[PDB]
Amino acid sequence: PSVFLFPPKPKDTLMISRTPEVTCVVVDVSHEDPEVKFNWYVDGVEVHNAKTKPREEQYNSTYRVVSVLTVLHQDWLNGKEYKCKVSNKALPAPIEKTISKAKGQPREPQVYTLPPSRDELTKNQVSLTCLVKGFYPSDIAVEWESNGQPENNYKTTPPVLDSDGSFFLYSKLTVDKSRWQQGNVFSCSVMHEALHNHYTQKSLSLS
Amino acid sequence: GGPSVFLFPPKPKDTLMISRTPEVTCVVVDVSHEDPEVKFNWYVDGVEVHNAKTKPREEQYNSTYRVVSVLTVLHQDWLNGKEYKCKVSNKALPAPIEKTISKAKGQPREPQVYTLPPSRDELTKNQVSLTCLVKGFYPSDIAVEWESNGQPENNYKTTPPVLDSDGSFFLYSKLTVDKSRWQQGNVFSCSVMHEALHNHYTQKSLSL
Ligand SMILES: *[C@@H]1O[C@H](CO[C@@H]2O[C@@H](C)[C@@H](O)[C@@H](O)[C@@H]2O)[C@@H](O[C@@H]2O[C@H](CO)[C@@H](O[C@@H]3O[C@H](CO[C@H]4O[C@H](CO)[C@@H](O)[C@H](O)[C@@H]4O[C@@H]4O[C@H](CO)[C@@H](O)[C@H](O)[C@H]4NC(C)=O)[C@@H](O)[C@H](O[C@H]4O[C@H](CO)[C@@H](O)[C@H](O)[C@@H]4O[C@@H]4O[C@H](CO)[C@@H](O)[C@H](O)[C@H]4NC(C)=O)[C@@H]3O)[C@H](O)[C@H]2NC(C)=O)[C@H](O)[C@H]1NC(C)=O
Ligand SMILES: *[C@H]1O[C@H](CO[C@@H]2O[C@@H](C)[C@@H](O)[C@@H](O)[C@@H]2O)[C@@H](O[C@@H]2O[C@H](CO)[C@@H](O[C@@H]3O[C@H](CO[C@H]4O[C@H](CO)[C@@H](O)[C@H](O)[C@@H]4O[C@@H]4O[C@H](CO)[C@@H](O)[C@H](O)[C@H]4NC(C)=O)[C@@H](O)[C@H](O[C@H]4O[C@H](CO)[C@@H](O)[C@H](O)[C@@H]4O[C@@H]4O[C@H](CO)[C@@H](O)[C@H](O)[C@H]4NC(C)=O)[C@@H]3O)[C@H](O)[C@H]2NC(C)=O)[C@H](O)[C@H]1NC(C)=O
Repeated sequence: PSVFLFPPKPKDTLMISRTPEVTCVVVDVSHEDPEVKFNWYVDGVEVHNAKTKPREEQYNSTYRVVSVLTVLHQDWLNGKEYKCKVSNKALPAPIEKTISKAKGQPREPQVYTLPPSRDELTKNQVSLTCLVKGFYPSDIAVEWESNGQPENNYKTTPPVLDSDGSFFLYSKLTVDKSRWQQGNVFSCSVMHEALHNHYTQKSLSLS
Repeated sequence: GGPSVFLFPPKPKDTLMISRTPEVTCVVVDVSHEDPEVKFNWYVDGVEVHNAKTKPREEQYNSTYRVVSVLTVLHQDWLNGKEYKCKVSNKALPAPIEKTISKAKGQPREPQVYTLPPSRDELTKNQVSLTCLVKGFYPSDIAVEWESNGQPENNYKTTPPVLDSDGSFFLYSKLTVDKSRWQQGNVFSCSVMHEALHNHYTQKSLSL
């Protein structure tokens, strides 16, 4: 069997109303010796407020078991390490893995929206672009909207490391050209720790 | 935990330009001293082939052997979706390991290439962002380069291909230039290479 430790989702750590969670995911657990334990430490100290989830069988004979610790927003955002221990009869010894947020001074994203290229405007569907650059660390969340209604048809590139050590990404929202034509306003929402109130938005309209 | 095998495909650019030499590479690692002998077999669509070039093994600093075999592939063969199988045998193995690689299956689709000038809010800053949007391509193997006046740029970074809901791929490439150049009115050029482009090339320019 193996181990894989994972961080909160960015959106989760940035809005106080949401519940950010770290999660140990153990793979290639077998029927024989099926009992898997966990233990959790935050900055090494044992913490007890965690919750192992009930298990699941995989096709390939082997299980996929998963524990979950809830986390404080400021704790994660201040670099505390989240260590997860895992035990099992088919071990050499107790596995262990660790995670924490990237080190470094947070850097604020600059957010630009770009209209469709002339060349694409004539087509049935046009592409609205949102360029987010200069941000550190790479934990970020992007969303689109019009009229305070969530647009659903957009995709966002992963963050890419730029030449100066910050990250950028693009988000592409595709809309039927008419909406673009009618003059509707579209907005790109960006969530990031270095932003005032973890959040900014930029609008895109036909001029 | 015996030998492990990794099979790497050609670089996209190499399969698209007849001048270059696309290769598939079968890398074996963690080969022991106990059994250091390694045998490669190569198959192109199930049919065994014999022109592969296998380098002599190399001890790594962790006292395991690394062995590499290189199969030169024909461009039209890779682009016609032939499958390349590497087969690795070692006396430490319960059975031989086999890995297979090919161009991703599906129908190719031509990229649409679009260049976007700097946002107004950014035309101010000392340095400015030229964007090349490449959309609607399949499969995701692609190459993007920026040029001005025949010379390559360098200050550019490109996203990985992203899956776009209609099944095709898109990506953005970002060229960064000093504000002066952009206002001085130099044409900057975004080259794309892809199997589904005529001549496997297109190029769009960007200026003020
Ligand atoms: C003893 O030492 C050797 C040598 O190691 C080297 O030196 C030591 C001292 C250390 O410093 C090492 O860090 C250093 O690498 C060890 O050999 C290594 O063995 C590991 C596995 O244990 C290999 O990992 C794999 O790497 C490939 C990527 O490999 C390219 O990139 C590396 C740099 O990032 C580079 O070093 C490699 O040489 C290689 O470079 C490429 O070479 C080709 C051929 O020449 C060339 O054309 C390319 O241009 C070039 N690319 C460059 C420069 O970037 C990685 O892809 C593998 O990931 C797959 O498999 C994993 C399983 O191990 C899995 O977790 C991953 O998710 C991934 O899974 C696969 O993913 C594909 C698609 O993503 C998917 O289709 C499959 O489903 C899936 N396959 C599965 C599940 O198997 C993997 O991480 C190292 O490459 C290798 N190093 C070298 C130089 O060969 C050895 O392990 C040591 N042993 C010990 C500790 O005892
Ligand atoms: C039999 O099947 C099982 C189950 O597989 C599944 O079912 C079968 C039947 C098939 O259909 C499969 O295709 C199918 O997926 C296999 O179990 C898989 O086992 C592998 C290990 O062999 C595990 O590998 C790893 O995956 C993680 C990422 O997994 C997160 O992302 C996955 C997609 O990428 C996703 O599937 C997971 O669910 C999980 O996702 C997330 O879930 C969390 C928690 O719920 C959630 O909060 C997240 O939001 C969500 N994320 C997303 C995107 O949805 C990957 O991280 C592991 O990677 C590293 O490890 C490699 C070595 O294992 C190494 O080569 C890589 O380079 C990389 O190494 C790390 O690199 C970083 C940076 O460079 C470095 O900092 C780290 O130190 C380094 N790590 C270290 C220390 O090694 C790894 O690839 C799969 O998770 C697991 N799949 C599932 C679904 O459980 C099993 O292997 C099969 N068995 C056999 C014999 O074949």
